[PDB]
Amino acid sequence: WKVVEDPTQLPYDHKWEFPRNRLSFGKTLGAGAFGKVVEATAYGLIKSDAAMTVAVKMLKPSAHLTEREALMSELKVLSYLGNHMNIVNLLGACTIGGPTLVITEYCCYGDLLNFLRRKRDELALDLEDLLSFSYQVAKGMAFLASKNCIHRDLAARNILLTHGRITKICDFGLARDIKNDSNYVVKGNARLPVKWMAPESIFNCVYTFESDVWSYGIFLWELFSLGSSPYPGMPVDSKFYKMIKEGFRMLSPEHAPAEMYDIMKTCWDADPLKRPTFKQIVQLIEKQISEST
Ligand SMILES: C[C@@H](Nc1cncc(-c2cnc3ccccn23)c1)c1ccc(N2CCCC2)nc1
Repeated sequence: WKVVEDPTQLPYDHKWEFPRNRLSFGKTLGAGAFGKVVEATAYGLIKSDAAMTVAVKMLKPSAHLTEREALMSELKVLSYLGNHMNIVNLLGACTIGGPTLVITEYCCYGDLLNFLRRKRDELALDLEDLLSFSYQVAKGMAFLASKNCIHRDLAARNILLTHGRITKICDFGLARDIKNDSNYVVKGNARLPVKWMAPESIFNCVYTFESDVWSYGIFLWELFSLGSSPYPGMPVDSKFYKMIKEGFRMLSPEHAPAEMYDIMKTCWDADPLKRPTFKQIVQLIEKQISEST
């Protein structure tokens, strides 16, 4: 991510310092080449001494100094952002006594992408459920933009679903295998989620709040498609780069309401400045949520 007008400039509040000995590691939730997320049990974290379930992000012994300092920066940013209902909230850290361990909220229903594909043909997902995730993810992204922060990888895979059908925006990062995930394309220097990126991001590497809105539009698409891959069954080749720059967008999903598709259209505008802000999107989804009463 970015902290636009530095992650190392951010300070570390030692109020998050939690001891390694009060964590009990369990089922590995996510795993990448240098890091992974583990579902651990933190004895005495919120209450005085009451056990709770957390997701501890950590690295494998194969991660070196840049990868380790990337994790300390991840931690500093989360500490800064603080709390929001619709983000995977930082619960504490272990920085002293060993390697970096970033202890965060655990979302029991895993990611939204796999949840949607499971729900695609334990409770049925209706239109009100999908509209809720639109509003919730929009609110969380509006809060990220509010704290002058930019995700750079907003997708249904990087959105988790917890109890009470609450979507929380997260980032696996080093904790996901970009090698085998075919949604990440090689670009001669690194692997990027091309299908979810804006033109300035693809052709200029300009990662601004505005580009995070095109990515949000791509999320709206897979959300309303109940899991479908953006530009499905399609290879991410040079032929792909032409029609996108031309102005070719995705067709409306079989379940997407009319107002929602208009939102994907303005998000998918060629001009990054003529795109809705995350705060304005909240008001539009609020409108459609009241219209349904
Ligand atoms: C530190 C990191 N922890 C994390 C990352 N990804 C997913 C989970 C996770 C929680 N529960 C489950 C269950 C199943 C699978 C995964 N998980 C936890 C993190 C990284 C960025 C982050 N944010 C918040 C502002 C934008 C990015 N929040 C948190």
